[PDB]
Amino acid sequence: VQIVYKPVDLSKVTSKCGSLGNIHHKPGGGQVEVKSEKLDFKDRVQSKIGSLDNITHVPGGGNKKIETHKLTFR
Amino acid sequence: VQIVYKPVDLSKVTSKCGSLGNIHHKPGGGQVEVKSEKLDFKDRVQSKIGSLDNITHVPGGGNKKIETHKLTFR
Amino acid sequence: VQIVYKPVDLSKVTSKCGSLGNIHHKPGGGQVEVKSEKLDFKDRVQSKIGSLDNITHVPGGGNKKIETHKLTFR
Amino acid sequence: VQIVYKPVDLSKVTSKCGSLGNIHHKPGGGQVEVKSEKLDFKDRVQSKIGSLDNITHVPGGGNKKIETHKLTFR
Amino acid sequence: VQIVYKPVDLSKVTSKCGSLGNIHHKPGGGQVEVKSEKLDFKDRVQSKIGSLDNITHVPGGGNKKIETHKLTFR
Amino acid sequence: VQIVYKPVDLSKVTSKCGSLGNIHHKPGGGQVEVKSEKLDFKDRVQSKIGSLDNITHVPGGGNKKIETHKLTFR
Amino acid sequence: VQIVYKPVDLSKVTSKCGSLGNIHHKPGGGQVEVKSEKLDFKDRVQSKIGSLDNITHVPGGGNKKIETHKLTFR
Amino acid sequence: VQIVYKPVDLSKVTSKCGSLGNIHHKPGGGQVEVKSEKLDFKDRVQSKIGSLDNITHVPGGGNKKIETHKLTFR
Amino acid sequence: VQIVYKPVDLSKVTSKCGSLGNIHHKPGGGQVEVKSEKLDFKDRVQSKIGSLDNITHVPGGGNKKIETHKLTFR
Ligand SMILES: [Cl-]
Ligand SMILES: [Cl-]
Ligand SMILES: [Cl-]
Ligand SMILES: [Cl-]
Ligand SMILES: [Cl-]
Ligand SMILES: [Cl-]
Ligand SMILES: [Cl-]
Ligand SMILES: [Cl-]
Ligand SMILES: [Cl-]
Ligand SMILES: [Cl-]
Ligand SMILES: [Cl-]
Ligand SMILES: [Cl-]
Ligand SMILES: [Cl-]
Ligand SMILES: [Cl-]
Ligand SMILES: [Cl-]
Ligand SMILES: [Cl-]
Ligand SMILES: [Cl-]
Ligand SMILES: [Cl-]
Ligand SMILES: [K+]
Ligand SMILES: [K+]
Ligand SMILES: [K+]
Ligand SMILES: [K+]
Ligand SMILES: [K+]
Ligand SMILES: [K+]
Ligand SMILES: [K+]
Ligand SMILES: [K+]
Ligand SMILES: [K+]
Ligand SMILES: [K+]
Ligand SMILES: [K+]
Ligand SMILES: [K+]
Ligand SMILES: [K+]
Ligand SMILES: [K+]
Ligand SMILES: [K+]
Ligand SMILES: [K+]
Ligand SMILES: [K+]
Ligand SMILES: [K+]
Repeated sequence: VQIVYKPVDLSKVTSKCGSLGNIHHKPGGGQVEVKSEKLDFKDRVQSKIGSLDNITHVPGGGNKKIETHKLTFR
Repeated sequence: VQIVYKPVDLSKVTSKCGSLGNIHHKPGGGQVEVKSEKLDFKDRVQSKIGSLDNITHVPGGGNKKIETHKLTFR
Repeated sequence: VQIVYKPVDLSKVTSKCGSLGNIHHKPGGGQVEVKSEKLDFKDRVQSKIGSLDNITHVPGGGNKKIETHKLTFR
Repeated sequence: VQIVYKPVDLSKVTSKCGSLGNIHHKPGGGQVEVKSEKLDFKDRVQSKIGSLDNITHVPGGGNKKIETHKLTFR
Repeated sequence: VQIVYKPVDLSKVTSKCGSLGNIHHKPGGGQVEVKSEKLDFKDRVQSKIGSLDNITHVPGGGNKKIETHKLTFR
Repeated sequence: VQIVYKPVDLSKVTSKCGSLGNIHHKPGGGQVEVKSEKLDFKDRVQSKIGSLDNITHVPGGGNKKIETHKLTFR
Repeated sequence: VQIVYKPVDLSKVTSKCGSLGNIHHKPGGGQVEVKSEKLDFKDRVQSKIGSLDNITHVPGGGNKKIETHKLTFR
Repeated sequence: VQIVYKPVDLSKVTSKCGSLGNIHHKPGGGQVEVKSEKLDFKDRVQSKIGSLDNITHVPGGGNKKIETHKLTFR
Repeated sequence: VQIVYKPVDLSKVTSKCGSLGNIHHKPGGGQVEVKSEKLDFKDRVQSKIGSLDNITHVPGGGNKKIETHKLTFR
């Protein structure tokens, strides 16, 4: 047999942005009171009380190309 | 047999933006009171009490191409 | 046999935007009181009490192309 | 004689309020013209002409208990 | 004689408030003209002309107990 | 004689407030014209013309207990 | 001959104003589409297409006196 | 001959203003599309397409006197 | 002959202003598209496309007196 795997990719993933910015975070915490007695946990606990967790992600591009190729015999 | 896998991709994924910005987050926490007694958890707990969790994602592009190619024999 | 897989993709996915922005988030928490006694949980718990969870996603483009190609023999 | 003054006070005077606020005072003065000639005052004068006197009293509670106890011999 | 003054006070005067605020005063003065000629005052004068006198009293509680106790012989 | 003055006070005067604030004063003066001729005052004068007198009192509690006790013989 | 040009001008042109203001211009453009083909103009053209042309003239006085005096011999 | 040109001007052009201001211009453009083909102009063109031309003239007085005097022989 | 040109000017052009100000310009551009082909101009062109031309003139007085005097023989 003759098997030819010859895909052609000339594709563009592209951005232009002029000005990127002017982002202001001023979150304000509240008043939090937690009273706990006789609590049983048998498994994992993720707990957050009054926290101000922030992610700022501001890439000038942030473009992505995911591409996958296989030729496969089982 | 003769088997030919020859797909052609000339595709564009493209953006232009002039000005990207002027984003203001000013969330204010409230008043939170939690009283807990004799609670049993047999399995995983995710808990958040009065927290101000933020994600800001501002890519100048943020374009994506996902593409997948297979030739396969079982 | 002769089998030929020759699709051609000339496709455009495109945006133009002049100004993107002027976004203001000012949520205010209320008054929350929770009293809990003698609760049993046999399975996973997700709880949020008075939290101000925010996601701000503002891509200048945010366009996507998903494509899949297979030639397959079983 | 035996005289016993033994009153018992277990009284509650109580408030709960969630949010107290959003008060806007925007009074605008008019046009006032006063012309006075040959006036005699023999006694105290309180005069106000075109004034914008304000009291804003906004207690979160503002509850009161007044109590009086006497045992008295003349 | 035996005279016993033994009053018992276990009284509560109490408040809870969540959020207290958002008070705006924007009073605007008018046009005031006063012309006075040959006025005689024999006694005290309080005068206010076009003034914007303000009191803002915003106690988070502002609760009060006034109590008076006497045992008296004349 | 036997005279016993033994009053018992276990009384509470109490407040809780979460957030206290966000108070804005922007009073604006008007136009005031005062013309005075041949005025006689024989006694005290309090005068205010076009003034913007302000008191801001914002105690987090502002609770008060006034209590008075006497045992008296004349 | 004796010729005398002796006019006397004692004239007042006067204004009093207390507060002049509180002017808000918020015009919004609509949608305008103009398609033009094979037009000949032999003479001057003044054209405006979707413009938001504004004059704000707010003199505190803005009073005027125009006067003319001539004595003339031909 | 005797010719006397002796006009007397004692005239007042006068203003009083207390407060002059509080002027807000917030005009917004719309959507303008102009398509032009084969247009001939033999003479001057003034054109404005989607412009937000503004004049703000706010003189505290802005009063004027124009006066003209001639004695003339031809 | 005797010719006398003796005009008398004791005239006032006058202003008083207390407060002059609080002027805000926030004009916003819209969306302008212009497409032109085969246009002929034989004379001057003044063109403005999508511009935000501003004049702010705020003189504290801005009063003017124009006065002209002639004695003339031809
Ligand atoms: Cl909170
Ligand atoms: Cl916990
Ligand atoms: Cl908090
Ligand atoms: Cl809350
Ligand atoms: Cl919990
Ligand atoms: Cl829970
Ligand atoms: Cl009076
Ligand atoms: Cl008034
Ligand atoms: Cl006033
Ligand atoms: Cl008076
Ligand atoms: Cl004033
Ligand atoms: Cl006075
Ligand atoms: Cl035209
Ligand atoms: Cl328009
Ligand atoms: Cl426009
Ligand atoms: Cl044109
Ligand atoms: Cl042009
Ligand atoms: Cl524009
Ligand atoms: K909080
Ligand atoms: K907990
Ligand atoms: K905990
Ligand atoms: K909250
Ligand atoms: K809980
Ligand atoms: K809440
Ligand atoms: K007033
Ligand atoms: K008076
Ligand atoms: K005033
Ligand atoms: K007075
Ligand atoms: K005075
Ligand atoms: K004033
Ligand atoms: K427009
Ligand atoms: K045109
Ligand atoms: K425009
Ligand atoms: K044009
Ligand atoms: K042009
Ligand atoms: K523009």
